[PDB]
Amino acid sequence: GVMTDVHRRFLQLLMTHGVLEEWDVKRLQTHCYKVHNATVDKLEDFINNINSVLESLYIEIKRGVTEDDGRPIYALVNLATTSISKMATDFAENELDLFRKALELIIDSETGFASSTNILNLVDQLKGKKMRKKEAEQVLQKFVQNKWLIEKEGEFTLHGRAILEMEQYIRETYPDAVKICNICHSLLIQGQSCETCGIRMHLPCVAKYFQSNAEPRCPHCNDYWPHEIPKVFDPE
Amino acid sequence: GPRSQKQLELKVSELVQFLLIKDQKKIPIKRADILKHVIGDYKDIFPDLFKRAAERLQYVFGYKLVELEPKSNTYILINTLEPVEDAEMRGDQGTPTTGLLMIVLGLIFMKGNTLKETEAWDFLRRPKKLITEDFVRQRYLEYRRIPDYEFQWGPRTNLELSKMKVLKFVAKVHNQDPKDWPAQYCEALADEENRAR
Ligand SMILES: [Zn+2]
Ligand SMILES: [Zn+2]
Repeated sequence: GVMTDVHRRFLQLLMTHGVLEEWDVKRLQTHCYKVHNATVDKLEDFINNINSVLESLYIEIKRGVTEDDGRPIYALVNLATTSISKMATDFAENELDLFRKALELIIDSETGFASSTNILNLVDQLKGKKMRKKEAEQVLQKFVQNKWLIEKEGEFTLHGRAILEMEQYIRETYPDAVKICNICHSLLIQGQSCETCGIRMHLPCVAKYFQSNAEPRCPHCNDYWPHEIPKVFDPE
Repeated sequence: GPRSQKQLELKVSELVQFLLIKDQKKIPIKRADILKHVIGDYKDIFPDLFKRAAERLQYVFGYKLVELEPKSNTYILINTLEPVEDAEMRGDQGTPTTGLLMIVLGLIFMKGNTLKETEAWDFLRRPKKLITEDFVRQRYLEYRRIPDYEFQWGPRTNLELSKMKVLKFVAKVHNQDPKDWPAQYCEALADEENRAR
């Protein structure tokens, strides 16, 4: 595929950063163009062009939506399924197992969040080099720094980048514990659940499904929706 | 056994990913680590996989896979793109002061658009009195004593700089994004949008 230097510099900076909000990659696209001064093509055409070059590598620039407010994010994602290697290469064995333990807690969690105290209790269980809570507290912040985890009120959830990177791995490894959205049929970490039945929805999914509706009803059991309906994400 | 085109393409994909995720810490990469952690039993066709990885690492990502020392079996990715932007320190730098200024300008924004002279002085040397004296003459700062020396940004900075760019500075000072500090960030949006009209 047609690959110029503005596309390479785009890919280079898209990897230094873990993940970028759509307005920041459009900023990045224009940025790379102003350091080489022709017409700035549409972001969709710019991305679709690169992905067709990445096909032989079976990776892609994949669009994703966050689970808290539903803003669009972009990350370089493997088309494969064993995409645990992207963190397995970047971190140590004990840091790796720490993330796995943390991952196990987040999935089994109802909120999609796991407290620090609950995670730090598995330090003695960690494979590889022996670490302690002080070190583990640093590694968790490193996961936050590298956009693998998100911290709220001393509790951790999966970053949108993490879901983009290894949704395939998570499902094939924890098929009984995973949660899927009733609307988009995709992996769900945090979200709202019906209290009549047991289906769950991504916060941005309930936002669009119940959009402008004066009486939100659960699509499965047609019972009144108990939770707050968010407003869909609008870039303004 | 029977390895398809996709198997080989997935193989060179593991190799280019391996080199990318590693090099980002200036490793540098060893052949033994390569043969162990990605190649595996595809060792019989390693020189072909390595070559295909090199050209794909070059054509797509713009990195030259180089053995840093002859006969060392150790490799490094070299950026074959435009020099600027982790770039120019290894060559071209602005006046040291502008760096000094940026912290003071940043430090003022950090504390809340205001700071007392003695505090920053305990920060600085770790011509602190002289540089911060003519910075006000250059209108990069303000040297008021009205209810100590109370600091603000002054007129010139707003024309050469924004609080968002300062926020981009303080983020890159040690890693972060502005977003980390929504206390600082939120007013930068009220400024960035204000820069329109
Ligand atoms: Zn959904
Ligand atoms: Zn229901």
